[PDB]
Amino acid sequence: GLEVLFQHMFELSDVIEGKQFDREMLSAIFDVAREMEKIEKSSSQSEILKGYLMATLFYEPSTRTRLSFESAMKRLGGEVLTTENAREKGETLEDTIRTVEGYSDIIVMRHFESGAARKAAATANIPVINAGDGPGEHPTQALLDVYTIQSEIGKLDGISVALVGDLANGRTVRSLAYLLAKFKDVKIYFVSPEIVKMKDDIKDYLTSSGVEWEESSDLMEVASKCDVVYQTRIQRERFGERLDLYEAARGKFIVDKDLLGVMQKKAIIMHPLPRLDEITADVDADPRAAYFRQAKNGLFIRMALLKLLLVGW
Amino acid sequence: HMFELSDVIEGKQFDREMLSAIFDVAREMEKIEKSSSQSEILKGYLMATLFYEPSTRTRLSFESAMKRLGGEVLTTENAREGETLEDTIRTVEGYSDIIVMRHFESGAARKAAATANIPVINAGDGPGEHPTQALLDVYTIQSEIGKLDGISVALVGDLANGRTVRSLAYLLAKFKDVKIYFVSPEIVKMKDDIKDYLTSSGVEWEESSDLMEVASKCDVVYQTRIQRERFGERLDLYEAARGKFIVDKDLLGVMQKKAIIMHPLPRLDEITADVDADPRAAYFRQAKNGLFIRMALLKLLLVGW
Amino acid sequence: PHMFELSDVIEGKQFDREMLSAIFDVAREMEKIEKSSSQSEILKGYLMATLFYEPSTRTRLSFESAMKRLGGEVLTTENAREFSSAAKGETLEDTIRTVEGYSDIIVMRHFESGAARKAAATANIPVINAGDGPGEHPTQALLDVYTIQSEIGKLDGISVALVGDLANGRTVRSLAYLLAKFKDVKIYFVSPEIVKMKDDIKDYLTSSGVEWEESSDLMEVASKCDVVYQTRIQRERFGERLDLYEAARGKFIVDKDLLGVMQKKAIIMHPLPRLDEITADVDADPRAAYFRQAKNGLFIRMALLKLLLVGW
Ligand SMILES: O=C(O)C[C@H](NC(=O)CP(=O)(O)O)C(=O)O
Repeated sequence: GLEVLFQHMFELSDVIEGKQFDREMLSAIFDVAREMEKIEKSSSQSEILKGYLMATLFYEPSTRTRLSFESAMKRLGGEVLTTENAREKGETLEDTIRTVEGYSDIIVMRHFESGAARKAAATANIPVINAGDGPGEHPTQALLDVYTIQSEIGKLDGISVALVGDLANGRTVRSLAYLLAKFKDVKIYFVSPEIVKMKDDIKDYLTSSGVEWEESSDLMEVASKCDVVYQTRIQRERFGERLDLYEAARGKFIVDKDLLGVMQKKAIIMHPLPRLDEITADVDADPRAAYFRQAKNGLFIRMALLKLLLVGW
Repeated sequence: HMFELSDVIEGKQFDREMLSAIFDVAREMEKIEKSSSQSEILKGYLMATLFYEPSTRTRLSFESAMKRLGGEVLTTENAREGETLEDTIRTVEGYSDIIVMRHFESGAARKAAATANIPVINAGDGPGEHPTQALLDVYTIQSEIGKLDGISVALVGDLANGRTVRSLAYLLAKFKDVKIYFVSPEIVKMKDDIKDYLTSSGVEWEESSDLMEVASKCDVVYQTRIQRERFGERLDLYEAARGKFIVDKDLLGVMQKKAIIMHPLPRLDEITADVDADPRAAYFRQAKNGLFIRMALLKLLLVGW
Repeated sequence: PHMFELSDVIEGKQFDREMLSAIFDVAREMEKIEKSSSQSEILKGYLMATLFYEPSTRTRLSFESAMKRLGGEVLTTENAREFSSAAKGETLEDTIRTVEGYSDIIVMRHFESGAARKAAATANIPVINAGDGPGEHPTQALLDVYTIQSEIGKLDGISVALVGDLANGRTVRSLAYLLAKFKDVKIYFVSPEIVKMKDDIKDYLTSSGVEWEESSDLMEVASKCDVVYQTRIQRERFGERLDLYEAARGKFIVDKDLLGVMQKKAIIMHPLPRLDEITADVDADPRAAYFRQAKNGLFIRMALLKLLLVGW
């Protein structure tokens, strides 16, 4: 047990939550994801994960998320046991995990209830990847978001990112803010109506981490100063019975051609998806519309994590 | 050289010479499928199946075809699970090399092809078209009757909503001296867009309500299911359209010895079970042929001629 | 090398003692394959179609994993009732006849008993019954017997308690049926009175050389058995009498106190899923064998796929 360094397993046994990652780990995972890009663009079929089986358990169905993981597995030469609709007499999640783990080498689970992923990881003796834990953690979304910024902008230190939309309740913007705080000289703009502003826990965490942040309800002003505009929807229900606030916000938190008109030439638009009319279809025609390149980057990040969890470094 | 089509969406995309060449490739794919050795033609390629409506033959034949050629498959049997179709397609194309989609809306497959930079195959777009059914149907006719020029074909059943017979009519129009009979309840007669296309193409067609007479004169009797899911809330019209045109032993008794019965499947009551024993009952051979035709299309779209 | 004597795996009565023992030996070979670092290619080139008219993630994945661990491939239908063309009204026979055009073996779980026999008669390729509504589930019975052999070390001379709804339980009836092919077996029947084991099984056991005993005292029985085989009380079997379901439900529980009276090397089995009839505490005991049991289903199902497609 004395062998060290080159004389190796991934330090994570499961991928469950953002707080598992530090800056050095992110940088190394992103290095692996760049290698996975090279593999996926090659004409030659990879055999890195030949002989390994992934079981997907989508209790909350997600065609996009599931296919990204299943594609990642097959692009590496692994195979897949698919369950696109795992929601179905007496079965705890723990009993399903303890059965399915006998049939597979890795489990990818998306659930509709927060807390499921931690329970599955604690139960399983094979690696678990959380593919979305109800409205809670979605760690590979956060990883692919940061990777996309690094790819598109060329750096993570010193950038300005606008987080737009349902900041109070949105796991994607909260988790992205959490990981960005691991880099240096980051400035975050929180753009939203007051009723869905970012909660104090993330604000206090950013301040404690030395991250500059600013709240604004003026998307046109913020977007002109940012490298990244990261958009999410504010659903009508989040205004509750306050129709006056819904009407005051109408048309004010949309990414449209006019917004792109004030943005820098090398800035980007991101969106974790699914996207509705909070990004207009016209925006898609702009090279700065990065949300489908972002989704593609999920393939490379998920390839990297499957490789690391199954065969290590 | 590369395949002249970038997508397989509409029956009108195919010309006569292309059809004959595809049929040759299908016969080569039958040799692969019967062989003991595992093909690697499509090694490294991934197909995404996106099925928004139920399917047995179309989805499984495409998936089997891909695997028999050495490619692999990402399956979605329940894609209705919202975002636009264009968002779904631009996402899924990042994960795959070809998309096979059955959608519930007519026109969806052409929208998908216009958005995607990888080949799209229309596995059925609402009551619109079903081009690979039409391809395997014409391949089956050629295989069973030995000719396409000069044949007489009866299209029977729910023609209005039948994406199968709509695409098949487009392909039959590429051959010479074809006669098509339309036999249906009035409720579900063939739509005017198909009628107008055949008339403009110079294809002789005739509506009749006398299936015994029509069947006695045809090389092919192509029966269809009354398309319940397309009737919406008009379940009155659905039940009224059923039971009027049945392929049974008495109908086979007036048909020529060299004629065939086809059906894209599934059938409910409209072909009786005792027809299956007749050598002219071709609908299970027809379904098997879809494997070879879909192998041919995957090969052509991904690696060319 | 020779052909497997079965063309399909449909029902327990297809199996005799010699066949069971031979399949269990193959299953041990499959365990060695599954533990190996090398991908098997025994079933390279073969295709399985799964047709789960009654969705069952655990059962379906066990079969699909078995196929892929042997190097074969799979055409999946997770919910054939809703997403195959059965949803358009297609008969089972037409579905099976069609699907064999794309595949080499069909694994089907249906909601209606009699479906598996119909599929086998229609198909000219092997069919495996993965659960025939309330009827036969033959690979569950096979993996159950295999698990006993593996955990206890023998099948001759064992004592097994079958606990739960014995009257209608396909798993306990089918397990009793196969255990009777071995020698000097004793079976204890523990159940609420309303769902006692029916006379057809009792008479078969008596005439097959199996001693059996009814008891309502699980604590007494469990101290004398190699195997306590627990099942879930199912609401549907009580019709329009929820009150009778609730009365039956909590009467026979495998809990820490029951484990405390069991023998040192006895085991607890359960076909799954379970509700509360095995308490969570029990999972911590090495004698809790129901997850090893589920894993053994992989090896048994690998063995059957191999035998049906490439023989002995
Ligand atoms: O459904 C029909 O009746 C005809 C046609 N049938 C098929 O394509 C066969 P399947 O639905 O099994 O793929 C269709 O339009 O979907």
